[PDB]
Amino acid sequence: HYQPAQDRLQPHLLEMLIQLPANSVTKVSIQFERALLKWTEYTPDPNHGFYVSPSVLSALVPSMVAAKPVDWEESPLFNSLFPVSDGSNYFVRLYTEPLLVNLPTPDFSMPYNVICLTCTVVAVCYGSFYNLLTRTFH
Amino acid sequence: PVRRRALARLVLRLNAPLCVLSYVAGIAWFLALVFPPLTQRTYMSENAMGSTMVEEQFAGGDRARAFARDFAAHRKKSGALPVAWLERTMRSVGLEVYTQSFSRKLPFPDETHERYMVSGTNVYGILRAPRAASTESLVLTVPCGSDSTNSQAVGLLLALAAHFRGQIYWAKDIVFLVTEHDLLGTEAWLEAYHDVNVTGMQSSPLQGRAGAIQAAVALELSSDVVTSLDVAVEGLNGQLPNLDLLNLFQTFCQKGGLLCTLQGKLQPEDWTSLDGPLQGLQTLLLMVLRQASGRPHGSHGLFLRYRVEALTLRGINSFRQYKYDLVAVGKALEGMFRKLNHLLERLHQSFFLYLLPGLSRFVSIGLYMPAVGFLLLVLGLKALELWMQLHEASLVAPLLISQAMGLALYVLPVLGQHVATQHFPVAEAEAVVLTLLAIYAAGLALPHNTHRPDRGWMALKLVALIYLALQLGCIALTNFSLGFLLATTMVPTAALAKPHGPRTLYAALLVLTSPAATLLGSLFLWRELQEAPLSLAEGWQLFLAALAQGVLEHHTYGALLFPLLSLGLYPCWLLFWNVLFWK
Amino acid sequence: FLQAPSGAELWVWFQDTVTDVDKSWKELSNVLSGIFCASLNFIDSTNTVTPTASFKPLGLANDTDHYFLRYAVLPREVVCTENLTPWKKLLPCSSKAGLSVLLK
Amino acid sequence: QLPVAQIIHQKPKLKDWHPPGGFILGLWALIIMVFFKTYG
Amino acid sequence: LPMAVPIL
Amino acid sequence: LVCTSRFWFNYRHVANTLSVYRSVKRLGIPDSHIVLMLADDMACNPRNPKPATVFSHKNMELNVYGDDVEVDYRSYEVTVENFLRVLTGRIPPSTPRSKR
Amino acid sequence: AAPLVLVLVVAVTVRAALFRSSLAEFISERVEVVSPLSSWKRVVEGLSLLDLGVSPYSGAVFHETPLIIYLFHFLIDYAELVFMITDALTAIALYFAIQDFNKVVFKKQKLLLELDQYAPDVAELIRTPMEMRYIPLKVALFYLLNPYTILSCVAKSTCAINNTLIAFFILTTIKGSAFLSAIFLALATYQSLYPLTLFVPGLLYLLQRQYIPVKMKSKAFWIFSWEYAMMYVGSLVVIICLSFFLLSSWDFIPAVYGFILSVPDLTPNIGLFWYFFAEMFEHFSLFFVCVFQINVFFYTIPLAIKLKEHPIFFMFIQIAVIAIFKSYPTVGDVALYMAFFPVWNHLYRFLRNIFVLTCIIIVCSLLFPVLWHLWIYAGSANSNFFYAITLTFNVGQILLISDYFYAFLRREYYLTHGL
Ligand SMILES: CCCCCC/C=C\C=C/CCCCCCCC(=O)O[C@H](COC(=O)CCCCCCCCCCCCCCC)COP(=O)(O)O[C@@H]1[C@H](OC(=O)CCCCCCCCCCCCCCC)[C@H](O)[C@@H](O)[C@H](O)[C@H]1O[C@H]1O[C@H](CO)[C@@H](O[C@H]2O[C@H](CO)[C@@H](O)[C@H](O)[C@@H]2OP(=O)(O)OCCN)[C@H](O)[C@H]1N
Ligand SMILES: C[C@@H]1CC[C@@]2(OC1)O[C@H]1[C@@H](O)[C@H]3[C@@H]4CC[C@H]5C[C@@H](O[C@@H]6O[C@H](CO)[C@H](O[C@@H]7O[C@H](CO)[C@@H](O)[C@H](O[C@@H]8OC[C@@H](O)[C@H](O)[C@H]8O)[C@H]7O[C@@H]7O[C@H](CO)[C@H](O)[C@H](O[C@@H]8O[C@H](CO)[C@@H](O)[C@H](O)[C@H]8O)[C@H]7O)[C@H](O)[C@H]6O)[C@H](O)C[C@]5(C)[C@H]4CC[C@]3(C)[C@H]1[C@@H]2C
Ligand SMILES: CCCCCCCCCCCCCCCCCC(=O)O[C@H](COC(=O)CCCCCCCCCCCCCCC)COP(=O)(O)OCC[N+](C)(C)C
Ligand SMILES: CCCCCCCC/C=C\CCCCCCCC(=O)OC[C@H](COP(=O)(O)OCCN)OC(=O)CCCCCCC/C=C\CCCCCCCC
Ligand SMILES: CCCCCCCCCCCCCCCCCC(=O)O[C@H](COC(=O)CCCCCCCCCCCCCCC)COP(=O)(O)OCCN
Ligand SMILES: CC(C)CCC[C@@H](C)[C@H]1CC[C@H]2[C@@H]3CC=C4C[C@@H](OC(=O)CCC(=O)O)CC[C@]4(C)[C@H]3CC[C@]12C
Ligand SMILES: CC(C)CCC[C@@H](C)[C@H]1CC[C@H]2[C@@H]3CC=C4C[C@@H](OC(=O)CCC(=O)O)CC[C@]4(C)[C@H]3CC[C@]12C
Ligand SMILES: CC(C)CCC[C@@H](C)[C@H]1CC[C@H]2[C@@H]3CC=C4C[C@@H](OC(=O)CCC(=O)O)CC[C@]4(C)[C@H]3CC[C@]12C
Ligand SMILES: CC(C)CCC[C@@H](C)[C@H]1CC[C@H]2[C@@H]3CC=C4C[C@@H](O)CC[C@]4(C)[C@H]3CC[C@]12C
Ligand SMILES: [Ca+2]
Repeated sequence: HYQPAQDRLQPHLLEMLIQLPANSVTKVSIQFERALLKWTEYTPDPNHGFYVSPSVLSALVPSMVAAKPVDWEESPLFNSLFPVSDGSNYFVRLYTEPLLVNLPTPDFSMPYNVICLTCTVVAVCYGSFYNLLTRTFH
Repeated sequence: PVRRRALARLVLRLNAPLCVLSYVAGIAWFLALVFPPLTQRTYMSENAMGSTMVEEQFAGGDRARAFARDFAAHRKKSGALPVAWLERTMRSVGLEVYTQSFSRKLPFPDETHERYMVSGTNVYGILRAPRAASTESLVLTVPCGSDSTNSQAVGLLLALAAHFRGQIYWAKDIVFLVTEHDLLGTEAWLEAYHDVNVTGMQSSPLQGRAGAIQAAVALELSSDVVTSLDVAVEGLNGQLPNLDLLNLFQTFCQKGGLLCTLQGKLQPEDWTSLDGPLQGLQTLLLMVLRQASGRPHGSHGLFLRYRVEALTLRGINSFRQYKYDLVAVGKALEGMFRKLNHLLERLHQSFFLYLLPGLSRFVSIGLYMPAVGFLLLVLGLKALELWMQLHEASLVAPLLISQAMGLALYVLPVLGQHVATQHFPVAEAEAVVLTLLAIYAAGLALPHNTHRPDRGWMALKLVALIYLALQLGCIALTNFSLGFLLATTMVPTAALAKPHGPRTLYAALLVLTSPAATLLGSLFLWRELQEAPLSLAEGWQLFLAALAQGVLEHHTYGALLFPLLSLGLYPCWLLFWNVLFWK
Repeated sequence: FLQAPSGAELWVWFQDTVTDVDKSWKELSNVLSGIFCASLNFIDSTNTVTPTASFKPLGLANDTDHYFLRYAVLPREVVCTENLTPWKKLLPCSSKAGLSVLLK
Repeated sequence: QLPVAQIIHQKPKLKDWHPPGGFILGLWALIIMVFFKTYG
Repeated sequence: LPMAVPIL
Repeated sequence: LVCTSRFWFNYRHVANTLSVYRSVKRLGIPDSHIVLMLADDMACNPRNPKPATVFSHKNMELNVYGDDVEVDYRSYEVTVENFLRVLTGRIPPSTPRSKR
Repeated sequence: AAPLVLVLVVAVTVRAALFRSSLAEFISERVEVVSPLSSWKRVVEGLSLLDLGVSPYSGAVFHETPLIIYLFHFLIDYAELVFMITDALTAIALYFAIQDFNKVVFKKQKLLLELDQYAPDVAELIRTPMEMRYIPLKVALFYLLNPYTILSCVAKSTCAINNTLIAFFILTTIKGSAFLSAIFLALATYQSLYPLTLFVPGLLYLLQRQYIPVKMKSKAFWIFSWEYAMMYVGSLVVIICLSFFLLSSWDFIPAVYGFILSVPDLTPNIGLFWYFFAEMFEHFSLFFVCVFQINVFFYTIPLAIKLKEHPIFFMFIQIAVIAIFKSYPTVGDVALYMAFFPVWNHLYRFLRNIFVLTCIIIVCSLLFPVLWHLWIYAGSANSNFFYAITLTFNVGQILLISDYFYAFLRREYYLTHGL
């Protein structure tokens, strides 16, 4: 199941069910591209980076020994956190570590020089065209 | 208008003296950079490290010694890196240990290091920050060769790890790395760490990582005592680290009163008299030549590729009476790493493009760029003059032949090294160099001119001047030293090529400033600055060695000097040679 | 026995009589931020998901429609004594008896 | 916790996408209607 | 200023 | 009580705020009538040689963070705008009681 | 005959050689060569999303029209052949159009001679059959061997198809068919929004070919204009309604035309919008986006007042303006109007400051990749270097176009009044 992101609205979501072969290692990979944000959308320390949240892994892991049914009012509290469906497996939920990623940044010091320079270029074009279209050779 | 039809005439009337004036101006500007107005003093500029203080408490000298003695004996017995001993010892001090295997095939046998097909293993151990997650990491590495050196560096590394393991205040992970061959192991480890196949080296996949690397330090030490510490900063393709790292090292050198040096030269406390400028010029020239070469002068140079600030430290014992023990070096490293812990962001606020007349003096880009701007002005003036006279085909063959010769120079030498060996009695390694020389010489004898006016050679010269100016400026942006050196050797002779006049003189001047003569002159200058002179035959041998090293380093590390010269700069000089001998 | 990610996480199952889940989710996060002295008001639509096969109920359940489930994680939240003071305030003996005397 | 078969069957199987036939008919009818003006 | 100096 | 600093080398401002909080609590003002805003965390910063402590003098005989402490505004919710909202009462409708 | 075939063979050989080298992947990712509206990777991403059951327009990565989806759905395997075919097609169309235009020009210039409306001493300004012989072959060569076009082809950018559609519009217009002209203009407006400005020049050329006078008190003029406009608008309506039925949604419309008009993505390019709107005060953003997108449509009317009798030069100027002032520009858009320079090189004697402008454009072209590298991989530079280079490039383009316009007017004055 895949849900695509929308800028400033919602994140990506990816959910997969994979069968892992015995005595092996499996790799999952996907490519991404970094974005340039507006100068007002960065944190007070913008050269630190952003965090990707840890990922979740859930599985039913095989057991060395078979377990008997248990009553929750007579068992230790650390044995009654997850309901047990079968006596030959047990449920686990693992979390990975977070990741730190950097983005390209703009210049936070000059929001006002940019306006002047770009408007100057547009004005150059306007002046050339007006002078050429309005006047006449003498 | 007549305003700008009155300036052009003046430029045409005074073109000859203006070029001389601007060339002299550029040379004088480069010679003025070691004097106080352009040269500043270094300062910290980062408050994360400037506003804090560190109290060292390291005390493990005997342990470092014993570790070194046990490491040396085991390596003697094994004949190579003792891996089981390192793993067991690393586990005994309390790290997470890992290994990696690597191998590659070299383009041709190497005489300097005596390797053809190389295989080895790297051992690294990780210290995890107790009160954080694995998001950032610092690296401390010791590169080992096959020359039975750096045992004391390994001992100091292990003692420092044993001291660091018992603290709570680490905000980043620390990696302790020992590599198999000097710079091939480091390259293999970095490529496996970032999961990129930049060079083609093979390896086993890594099982342990520690986050994003922020900074790294490499240590070389082959004696129990030291008389001084030496630092290296230049990396591959002329890239530099942030100046704050060097300021930090220098800040931990005065606290422990240790003799620090840059380029192997000691600097005065202050410019007491006119004796200072000579030493400043010597240091600046050595830095310029090293940055022009583009070689990784240590393990730290390969780290500059991944935007990681890297520093190399070498200890010297040189018969001076005053000696420093290992505890002082350990304390200095402890202070440096403790102050690197206090950073809250990436290093991003000092200088990334700079020159160093001394360990505590610097020049920034906006002060030294005019030296190359002035010579580009000469090229522009000559091109403007050519355009004027041209306004007051026959080009296809020169252009195509020149580029074809450049491509032949780039591609042929490594291939066709077995055919030459079979047909003629030469060893493999020197065959590549001889093919390079043969193609270089064959470029000069113009083949199409065997077959049997003003506008043709004027247009050719205009095109060549524009092309050279483009390349010069682009090269300067990548590496200032390389561009400045090439400009100061090639501008005046390219500005004087004319088919009519003293052609013998012009040919003699064109031959002596080709990209191949520049290298010989630079080698002689490098030997003269080191205070170790050279003779003719020794210089020729060193020249051949340099050519072989250049090709091999382009193949193994990704250095760009060989492709730049052979593919871009040789054909332009050929075009000027075509201009001189038009038909 | 039990594991958690770095920072703060929160997942909630709502009752089927709830009409608007997003409004109630926002109000609940704002209310919890006052009790536990954490910055849970930074939970918004850009860091909230609706899992389709994960995070099933841990108690007595009749039907499992994931329309009524929300989940969020803030990976840079800090846990210090300011978080432990409200936590110990909700215990009945309140750090003055039993095993609670060991929490320093 | 983690019912595998139900999770597998909670989604319809993935079939490859194909352009609808009406769109094809419309395209080619339009093109030939244009062709019959300039040629006949 | 660049736009309205030429026009009106 | 408001601290408007950042990073780890600005330890002093946080220490001052903590001292004021300790005094006012010792003299009787309840924790529900104190609005404490701290811009950065120095007690459980990973650089701290002594976790969960903030000291005023180098003898290390008085910890001003204390065993009992509650902070209303964390590192990223301290801003000029929020301080002005708290003072003027023009706060977003869903804000809880403890933070006004 | 043989020269055109030889030129085509050389161009195809160069493209095929560059497709097989180790630089194709490097070329395919340049920010100067691809855009959020042209990248090939976004094409394959949309096709994959369709096979996962998700609408391609439900995300933020895919901004292509449904017709591109249809075409590449049927020809994903033969991708590298399609672009070679399209480049050859646009070159051939330009060749034949220029041939016909030269015939008209010489015939029109010859007719004036006997009406003796030219000054007595104006010769060496007269066109001669020996100089117009190789203009079309040159035009084809300038398009095909431009490095910008080769770079666009190897990257498989969609801009090539747009250029082909524009070239076919020109060919059908000069050959005198209004129905095909309206169809091709509609197909060009469907892909990108700005080509609607080329409506006026083509109408003027068609009216001039019919010998219909252009006056406010004329009857044939209004009837012809009404018929042409109706055909164009109907073409657009039918294409849009047909596009609805591919996926049974109207979602492509905000994804394409809203994206073009509103400029939400701030990826760097060679244009003038990205850094301006990454450094903007939020109070004035709406006003500035409105101004900077009116600027493109601004010049059509006064240019049509001045250049009423010269529709093709008018077309050339309009295409250059579109290339300079669009929201997401690429070098493939730049190559199209540079292909027209040989047509206007008889104006060389009245050109001023051509040398410096050419040198500046050439320098900026090489300075784009080096500064991109120093900013993004070395970390030794910042975005101000790149912004300065973009500013210089656009200024040089504007100056060059103004120079050509001045030279045209000066030659007209000398023709009428005497040298
Ligand atoms: C030919 C006709 C041309 C037509 C128009 C001209 C257009 C381009 C040509 C020339 C440039 C003009 C426009 C350039 C403006 C922007 C570019 C610039 O100047 O930046 C510098 C780029 O370098 C170059 O320009 C040249 C390099 C190569 C390009 C070649 C040029 C074109 C060549 C093409 C053709 C050549 C040959 C062809 C012929 C054949 C980079 O320098 P830097 O970043 O260090 O400096 C900036 C900045 O400097 C300026 O921009 C100058 C100001 C005016 C410039 C405009 C020029 C006027 C007229 C030009 C005439 C041209 C001809 C026209 C007539 C036809 C500026 O001063 C500072 O404001 C800026 O910030 C500074 O950056 C740095 O400064 C701060 C301090 O370090 C720092 O701020 C942070 O740190 C402070 C702490 O002290 C804090 O207080 C701040 O808040 C701040 O935040 P912080 O906390 O640090 O957070 C950090 C998180 N990252 C900045 O960080 C720092 N970056
Ligand atoms: C001929 C052809 C044509 C083309 C060409 O040649 C060929 O022409 C050439 C020529 O044309 C060149 C230009 C010439 C003019 C040049 C100007 C130059 O700027 C000036 O450069 C000076 C260099 O000494 C000063 O900048 C200092 O540079 C040091 C590094 O070299 C910094 O180390 C220091 O900042 C430090 O900051 C921390 C503290 O330790 C200190 O403050 C200070 O050591 C800077 O100085 C600071 O620079 C800041 C930014 O400008 C402020 O100005 C600040 O001001 C202080 O502010 C305090 C607060 O009020 C006040 O109390 C105090 O008095 C002030 O001093 C000032 O300290 C000065 O400053 C700054 O302007 C710019 O870099 C490059 C420049 C454009 C050149 C670029 C390249 C060219 C085009 C060449 C080009 C190839
Ligand atoms: C033929 C002549 C060639 C010359 C080329 C034309 C150059 C003209 C413009 C030069 C100056 C630009 C405007 C100044 C704004 C910068 C403001 C500033 O402070 O920029 C400074 C000047 O730096 C530059 O950008 C240097 C100028 C580089 C210009 C490029 C010249 C190379 C040639 C390229 C062309 C190739 C081919 C050409 C030949 C045909 C940077 O200041 P410093 O770094 O010390 O200190 C600030 C750093 N800090 C502390 C903030 C981190
Ligand atoms: C050539 C012009 C541009 C490049 C400028 C060159 C820089 C200056 C040259 C010497 C300064 C170097 C100082 C620091 C570097 C290391 C110093 C050093 O150890 O020796 C210099 C060191 C030689 O080391 P060895 O001889 O192996 O070691 C002997 C014992 N040490 O020099 C180098 O390796 C420099 C790199 C060589 C340059 C080659 C680059 C291109 C190679 C092919 C050329 C292309 C075709 C053109 C010529 C072909 C026909 C001849
Ligand atoms: C890798 C990307 C970068 C490479 C560049 C790719 C495209 C960029 C160039 C775009 C072209 C811009 C303008 C070119 C010509 C426009 C005007 C024109 O064609 O004028 C001609 C003249 O224009 C010029 O050629 C003047 C420009 C100055 C000369 C150019 C010299 C520099 C050549 C390149 C040297 C360095 C190459 C390095 C490789 C990058 C007139 O010729 P004519 O019709 O024969 O007139 C004579 C009448 N009997
Ligand atoms: C680099 C450009 C300027 C082209 C030519 C310069 C260099 C490439 C080379 C070419 C000839 C070389 C010179 C040839 C001979 C000598 C004599 C040599 O003198 C000796 O020590 C030899 C014994 C003696 O004469 O006493 C010192 C180096 C020097 C100046 C060499 C220095 C480097 C030079 C100038
Ligand atoms: C393009 C790059 C390589 C710039 C280098 C400029 C060249 C002109 C350099 C390269 C080698 C240099 C030579 C290296 C060694 C010497 C010997 C030196 O003689 C001494 O040993 C000085 C002591 C004395 O006898 O007083 C005089 C300068 C000279 C010829 C140098 C002159 C300048 C040279 C030719
Ligand atoms: C011949 C037709 C095209 C009319 C003449 C052109 C201009 C008068 C109009 C036509 C389309 C208009 C654009 C259509 C859509 C938008 C998006 C719109 O974006 C938003 O409102 C979103 C928020 C923001 O970014 O401010 C800003 C104005 C703008 C660029 C409009 C500016 C004015 C334009 C260029
Ligand atoms: C889908 C792509 C290939 C386009 C194919 C050609 C399109 C543009 C054709 C197919 C049918 C055509 C239309 C058929 C009939 C009319 C009515 C006439 O009074 C004006 C033109 C107009 C409105 C045509 C415009 C062009 C048109 C829409
Ligand atoms: Ca409170």
